[PDB]
Amino acid sequence: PPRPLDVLNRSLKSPVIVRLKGGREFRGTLDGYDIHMNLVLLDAEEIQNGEVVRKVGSVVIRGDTVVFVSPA
Amino acid sequence: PRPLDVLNRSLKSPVIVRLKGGREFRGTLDGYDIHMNLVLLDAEEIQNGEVVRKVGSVVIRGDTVVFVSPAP
Amino acid sequence: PRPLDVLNRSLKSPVIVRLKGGREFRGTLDGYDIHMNLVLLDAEEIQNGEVVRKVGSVVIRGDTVVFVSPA
Amino acid sequence: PRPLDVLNRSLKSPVIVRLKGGREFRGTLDGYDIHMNLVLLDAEEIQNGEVVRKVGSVVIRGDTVVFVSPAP
Amino acid sequence: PRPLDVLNRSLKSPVIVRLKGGREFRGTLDGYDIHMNLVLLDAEEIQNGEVVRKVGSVVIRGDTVVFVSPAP
Amino acid sequence: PPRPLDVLNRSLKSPVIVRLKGGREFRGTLDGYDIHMNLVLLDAEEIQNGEVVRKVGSVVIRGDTVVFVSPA
Amino acid sequence: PRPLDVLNRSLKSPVIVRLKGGREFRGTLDGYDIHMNLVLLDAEEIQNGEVVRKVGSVVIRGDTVVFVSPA
Repeated sequence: PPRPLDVLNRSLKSPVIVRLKGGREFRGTLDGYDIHMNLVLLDAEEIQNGEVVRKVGSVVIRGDTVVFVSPA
Repeated sequence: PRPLDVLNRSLKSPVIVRLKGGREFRGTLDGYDIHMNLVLLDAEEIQNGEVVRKVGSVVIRGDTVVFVSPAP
Repeated sequence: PRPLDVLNRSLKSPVIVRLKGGREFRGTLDGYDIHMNLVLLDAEEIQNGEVVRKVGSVVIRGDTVVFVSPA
Repeated sequence: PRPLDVLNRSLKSPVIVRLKGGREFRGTLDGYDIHMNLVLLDAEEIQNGEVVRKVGSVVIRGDTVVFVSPAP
Repeated sequence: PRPLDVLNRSLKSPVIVRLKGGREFRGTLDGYDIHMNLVLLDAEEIQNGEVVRKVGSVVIRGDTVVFVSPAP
Repeated sequence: PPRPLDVLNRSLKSPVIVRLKGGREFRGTLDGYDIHMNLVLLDAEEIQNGEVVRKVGSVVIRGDTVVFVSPA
Repeated sequence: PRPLDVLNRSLKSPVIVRLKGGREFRGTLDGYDIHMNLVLLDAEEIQNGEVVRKVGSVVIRGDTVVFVSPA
């Protein structure tokens, strides 16, 4: 069964859209991840209900709030 | 009989994935693990019943899944 | 008697599965695991006491389950 | 004294099991485990007094359980 | 030192148990375990200054508990 | 890397402020804790919506409800 | 460069910490563990864009954190 985590691994260094719980979303470049699916994005923006609320050079996201991750 | 075995015979075949909140995904199943994290290819994100996006790859966190059903 | 054993007794028989939120599934119990994930053949999703979806089969994540009982 | 031991001596006895969302179940306690998943026989599903349905048996997920109490 | 130990100090003495949702249980602490499940005897369920239910004994799932304290 | 739990230890027998899920709060003296952050406070007080609601001699707080702990 | 590696690079540096429920903390990152529990120094609790508390030190349960960002 292909493993879901290997799909993040294949996405390293590329732009991705990350959907979090609560209508929050992140767009940035994936530079790291772990088992719990905690993520690290470089050059990213935080969207809150279709609206940009902040841009940061780096963010560490708790896997607990991740709904899905897909390469852009 | 085991549930994951069902996901197995659904590999490289169309499925419907309902998530918490009402969000839905229709795509080709490419992978899964024991926690039921999933990977879909050529999928359509569907909110409220309308195609809100079209991604060719998505990793979905198990915690968010309510159910997975093969395509009619 | 243990919970998982009462499930086994329900195989090949119709069951009602309530989920968090309030939705339900009516179908034939074809399988399950320790996590309480389940498989239903010829099932219907039910919201407010009315059918909203018919599926040849479904895998339901144990985590979303509230209860399972024979129909 | 152990909470699960109280459950043990209540086997085959009638009990009320309250779930989250104000839902309750009235039946005979037939089984349970560490996580507090329960098995009730000849149980009445109650919602604000009125009976939703009655079942020969029901498997209830520990997660949705608020409490259990006799009801002689 | 350890939280449960201070809970042991209360065996056979009345306590207050605040549940998730805002409800409370007042009763005699007869037992408990590591999951923090509780056993209360001759207890009352409380909702906004009023006793909404009486039970001769009740087993509460640790999961739904916010805190436990001796009588005020 | 300094460890959160050790900083928490340096606060034993000292007044702390504990924020719980849902705006609830506790102000009391830190007496114990475990790895999951289950806590024990002596001479504490509950606070809801900005107002005191009760005073307890001791209270055990479930870790999963805690948001943060800080010296008063 | 997993998650925890990024957090280490931020020790003794100021960070933004978003919590579930709207609350936000801003301060120097003094510590962390695998559970992602955090220790901040000279931090402000922010809610609705207004400082609602100034603390010399705060320990945050990892399960309550949404994300951590170097500021």
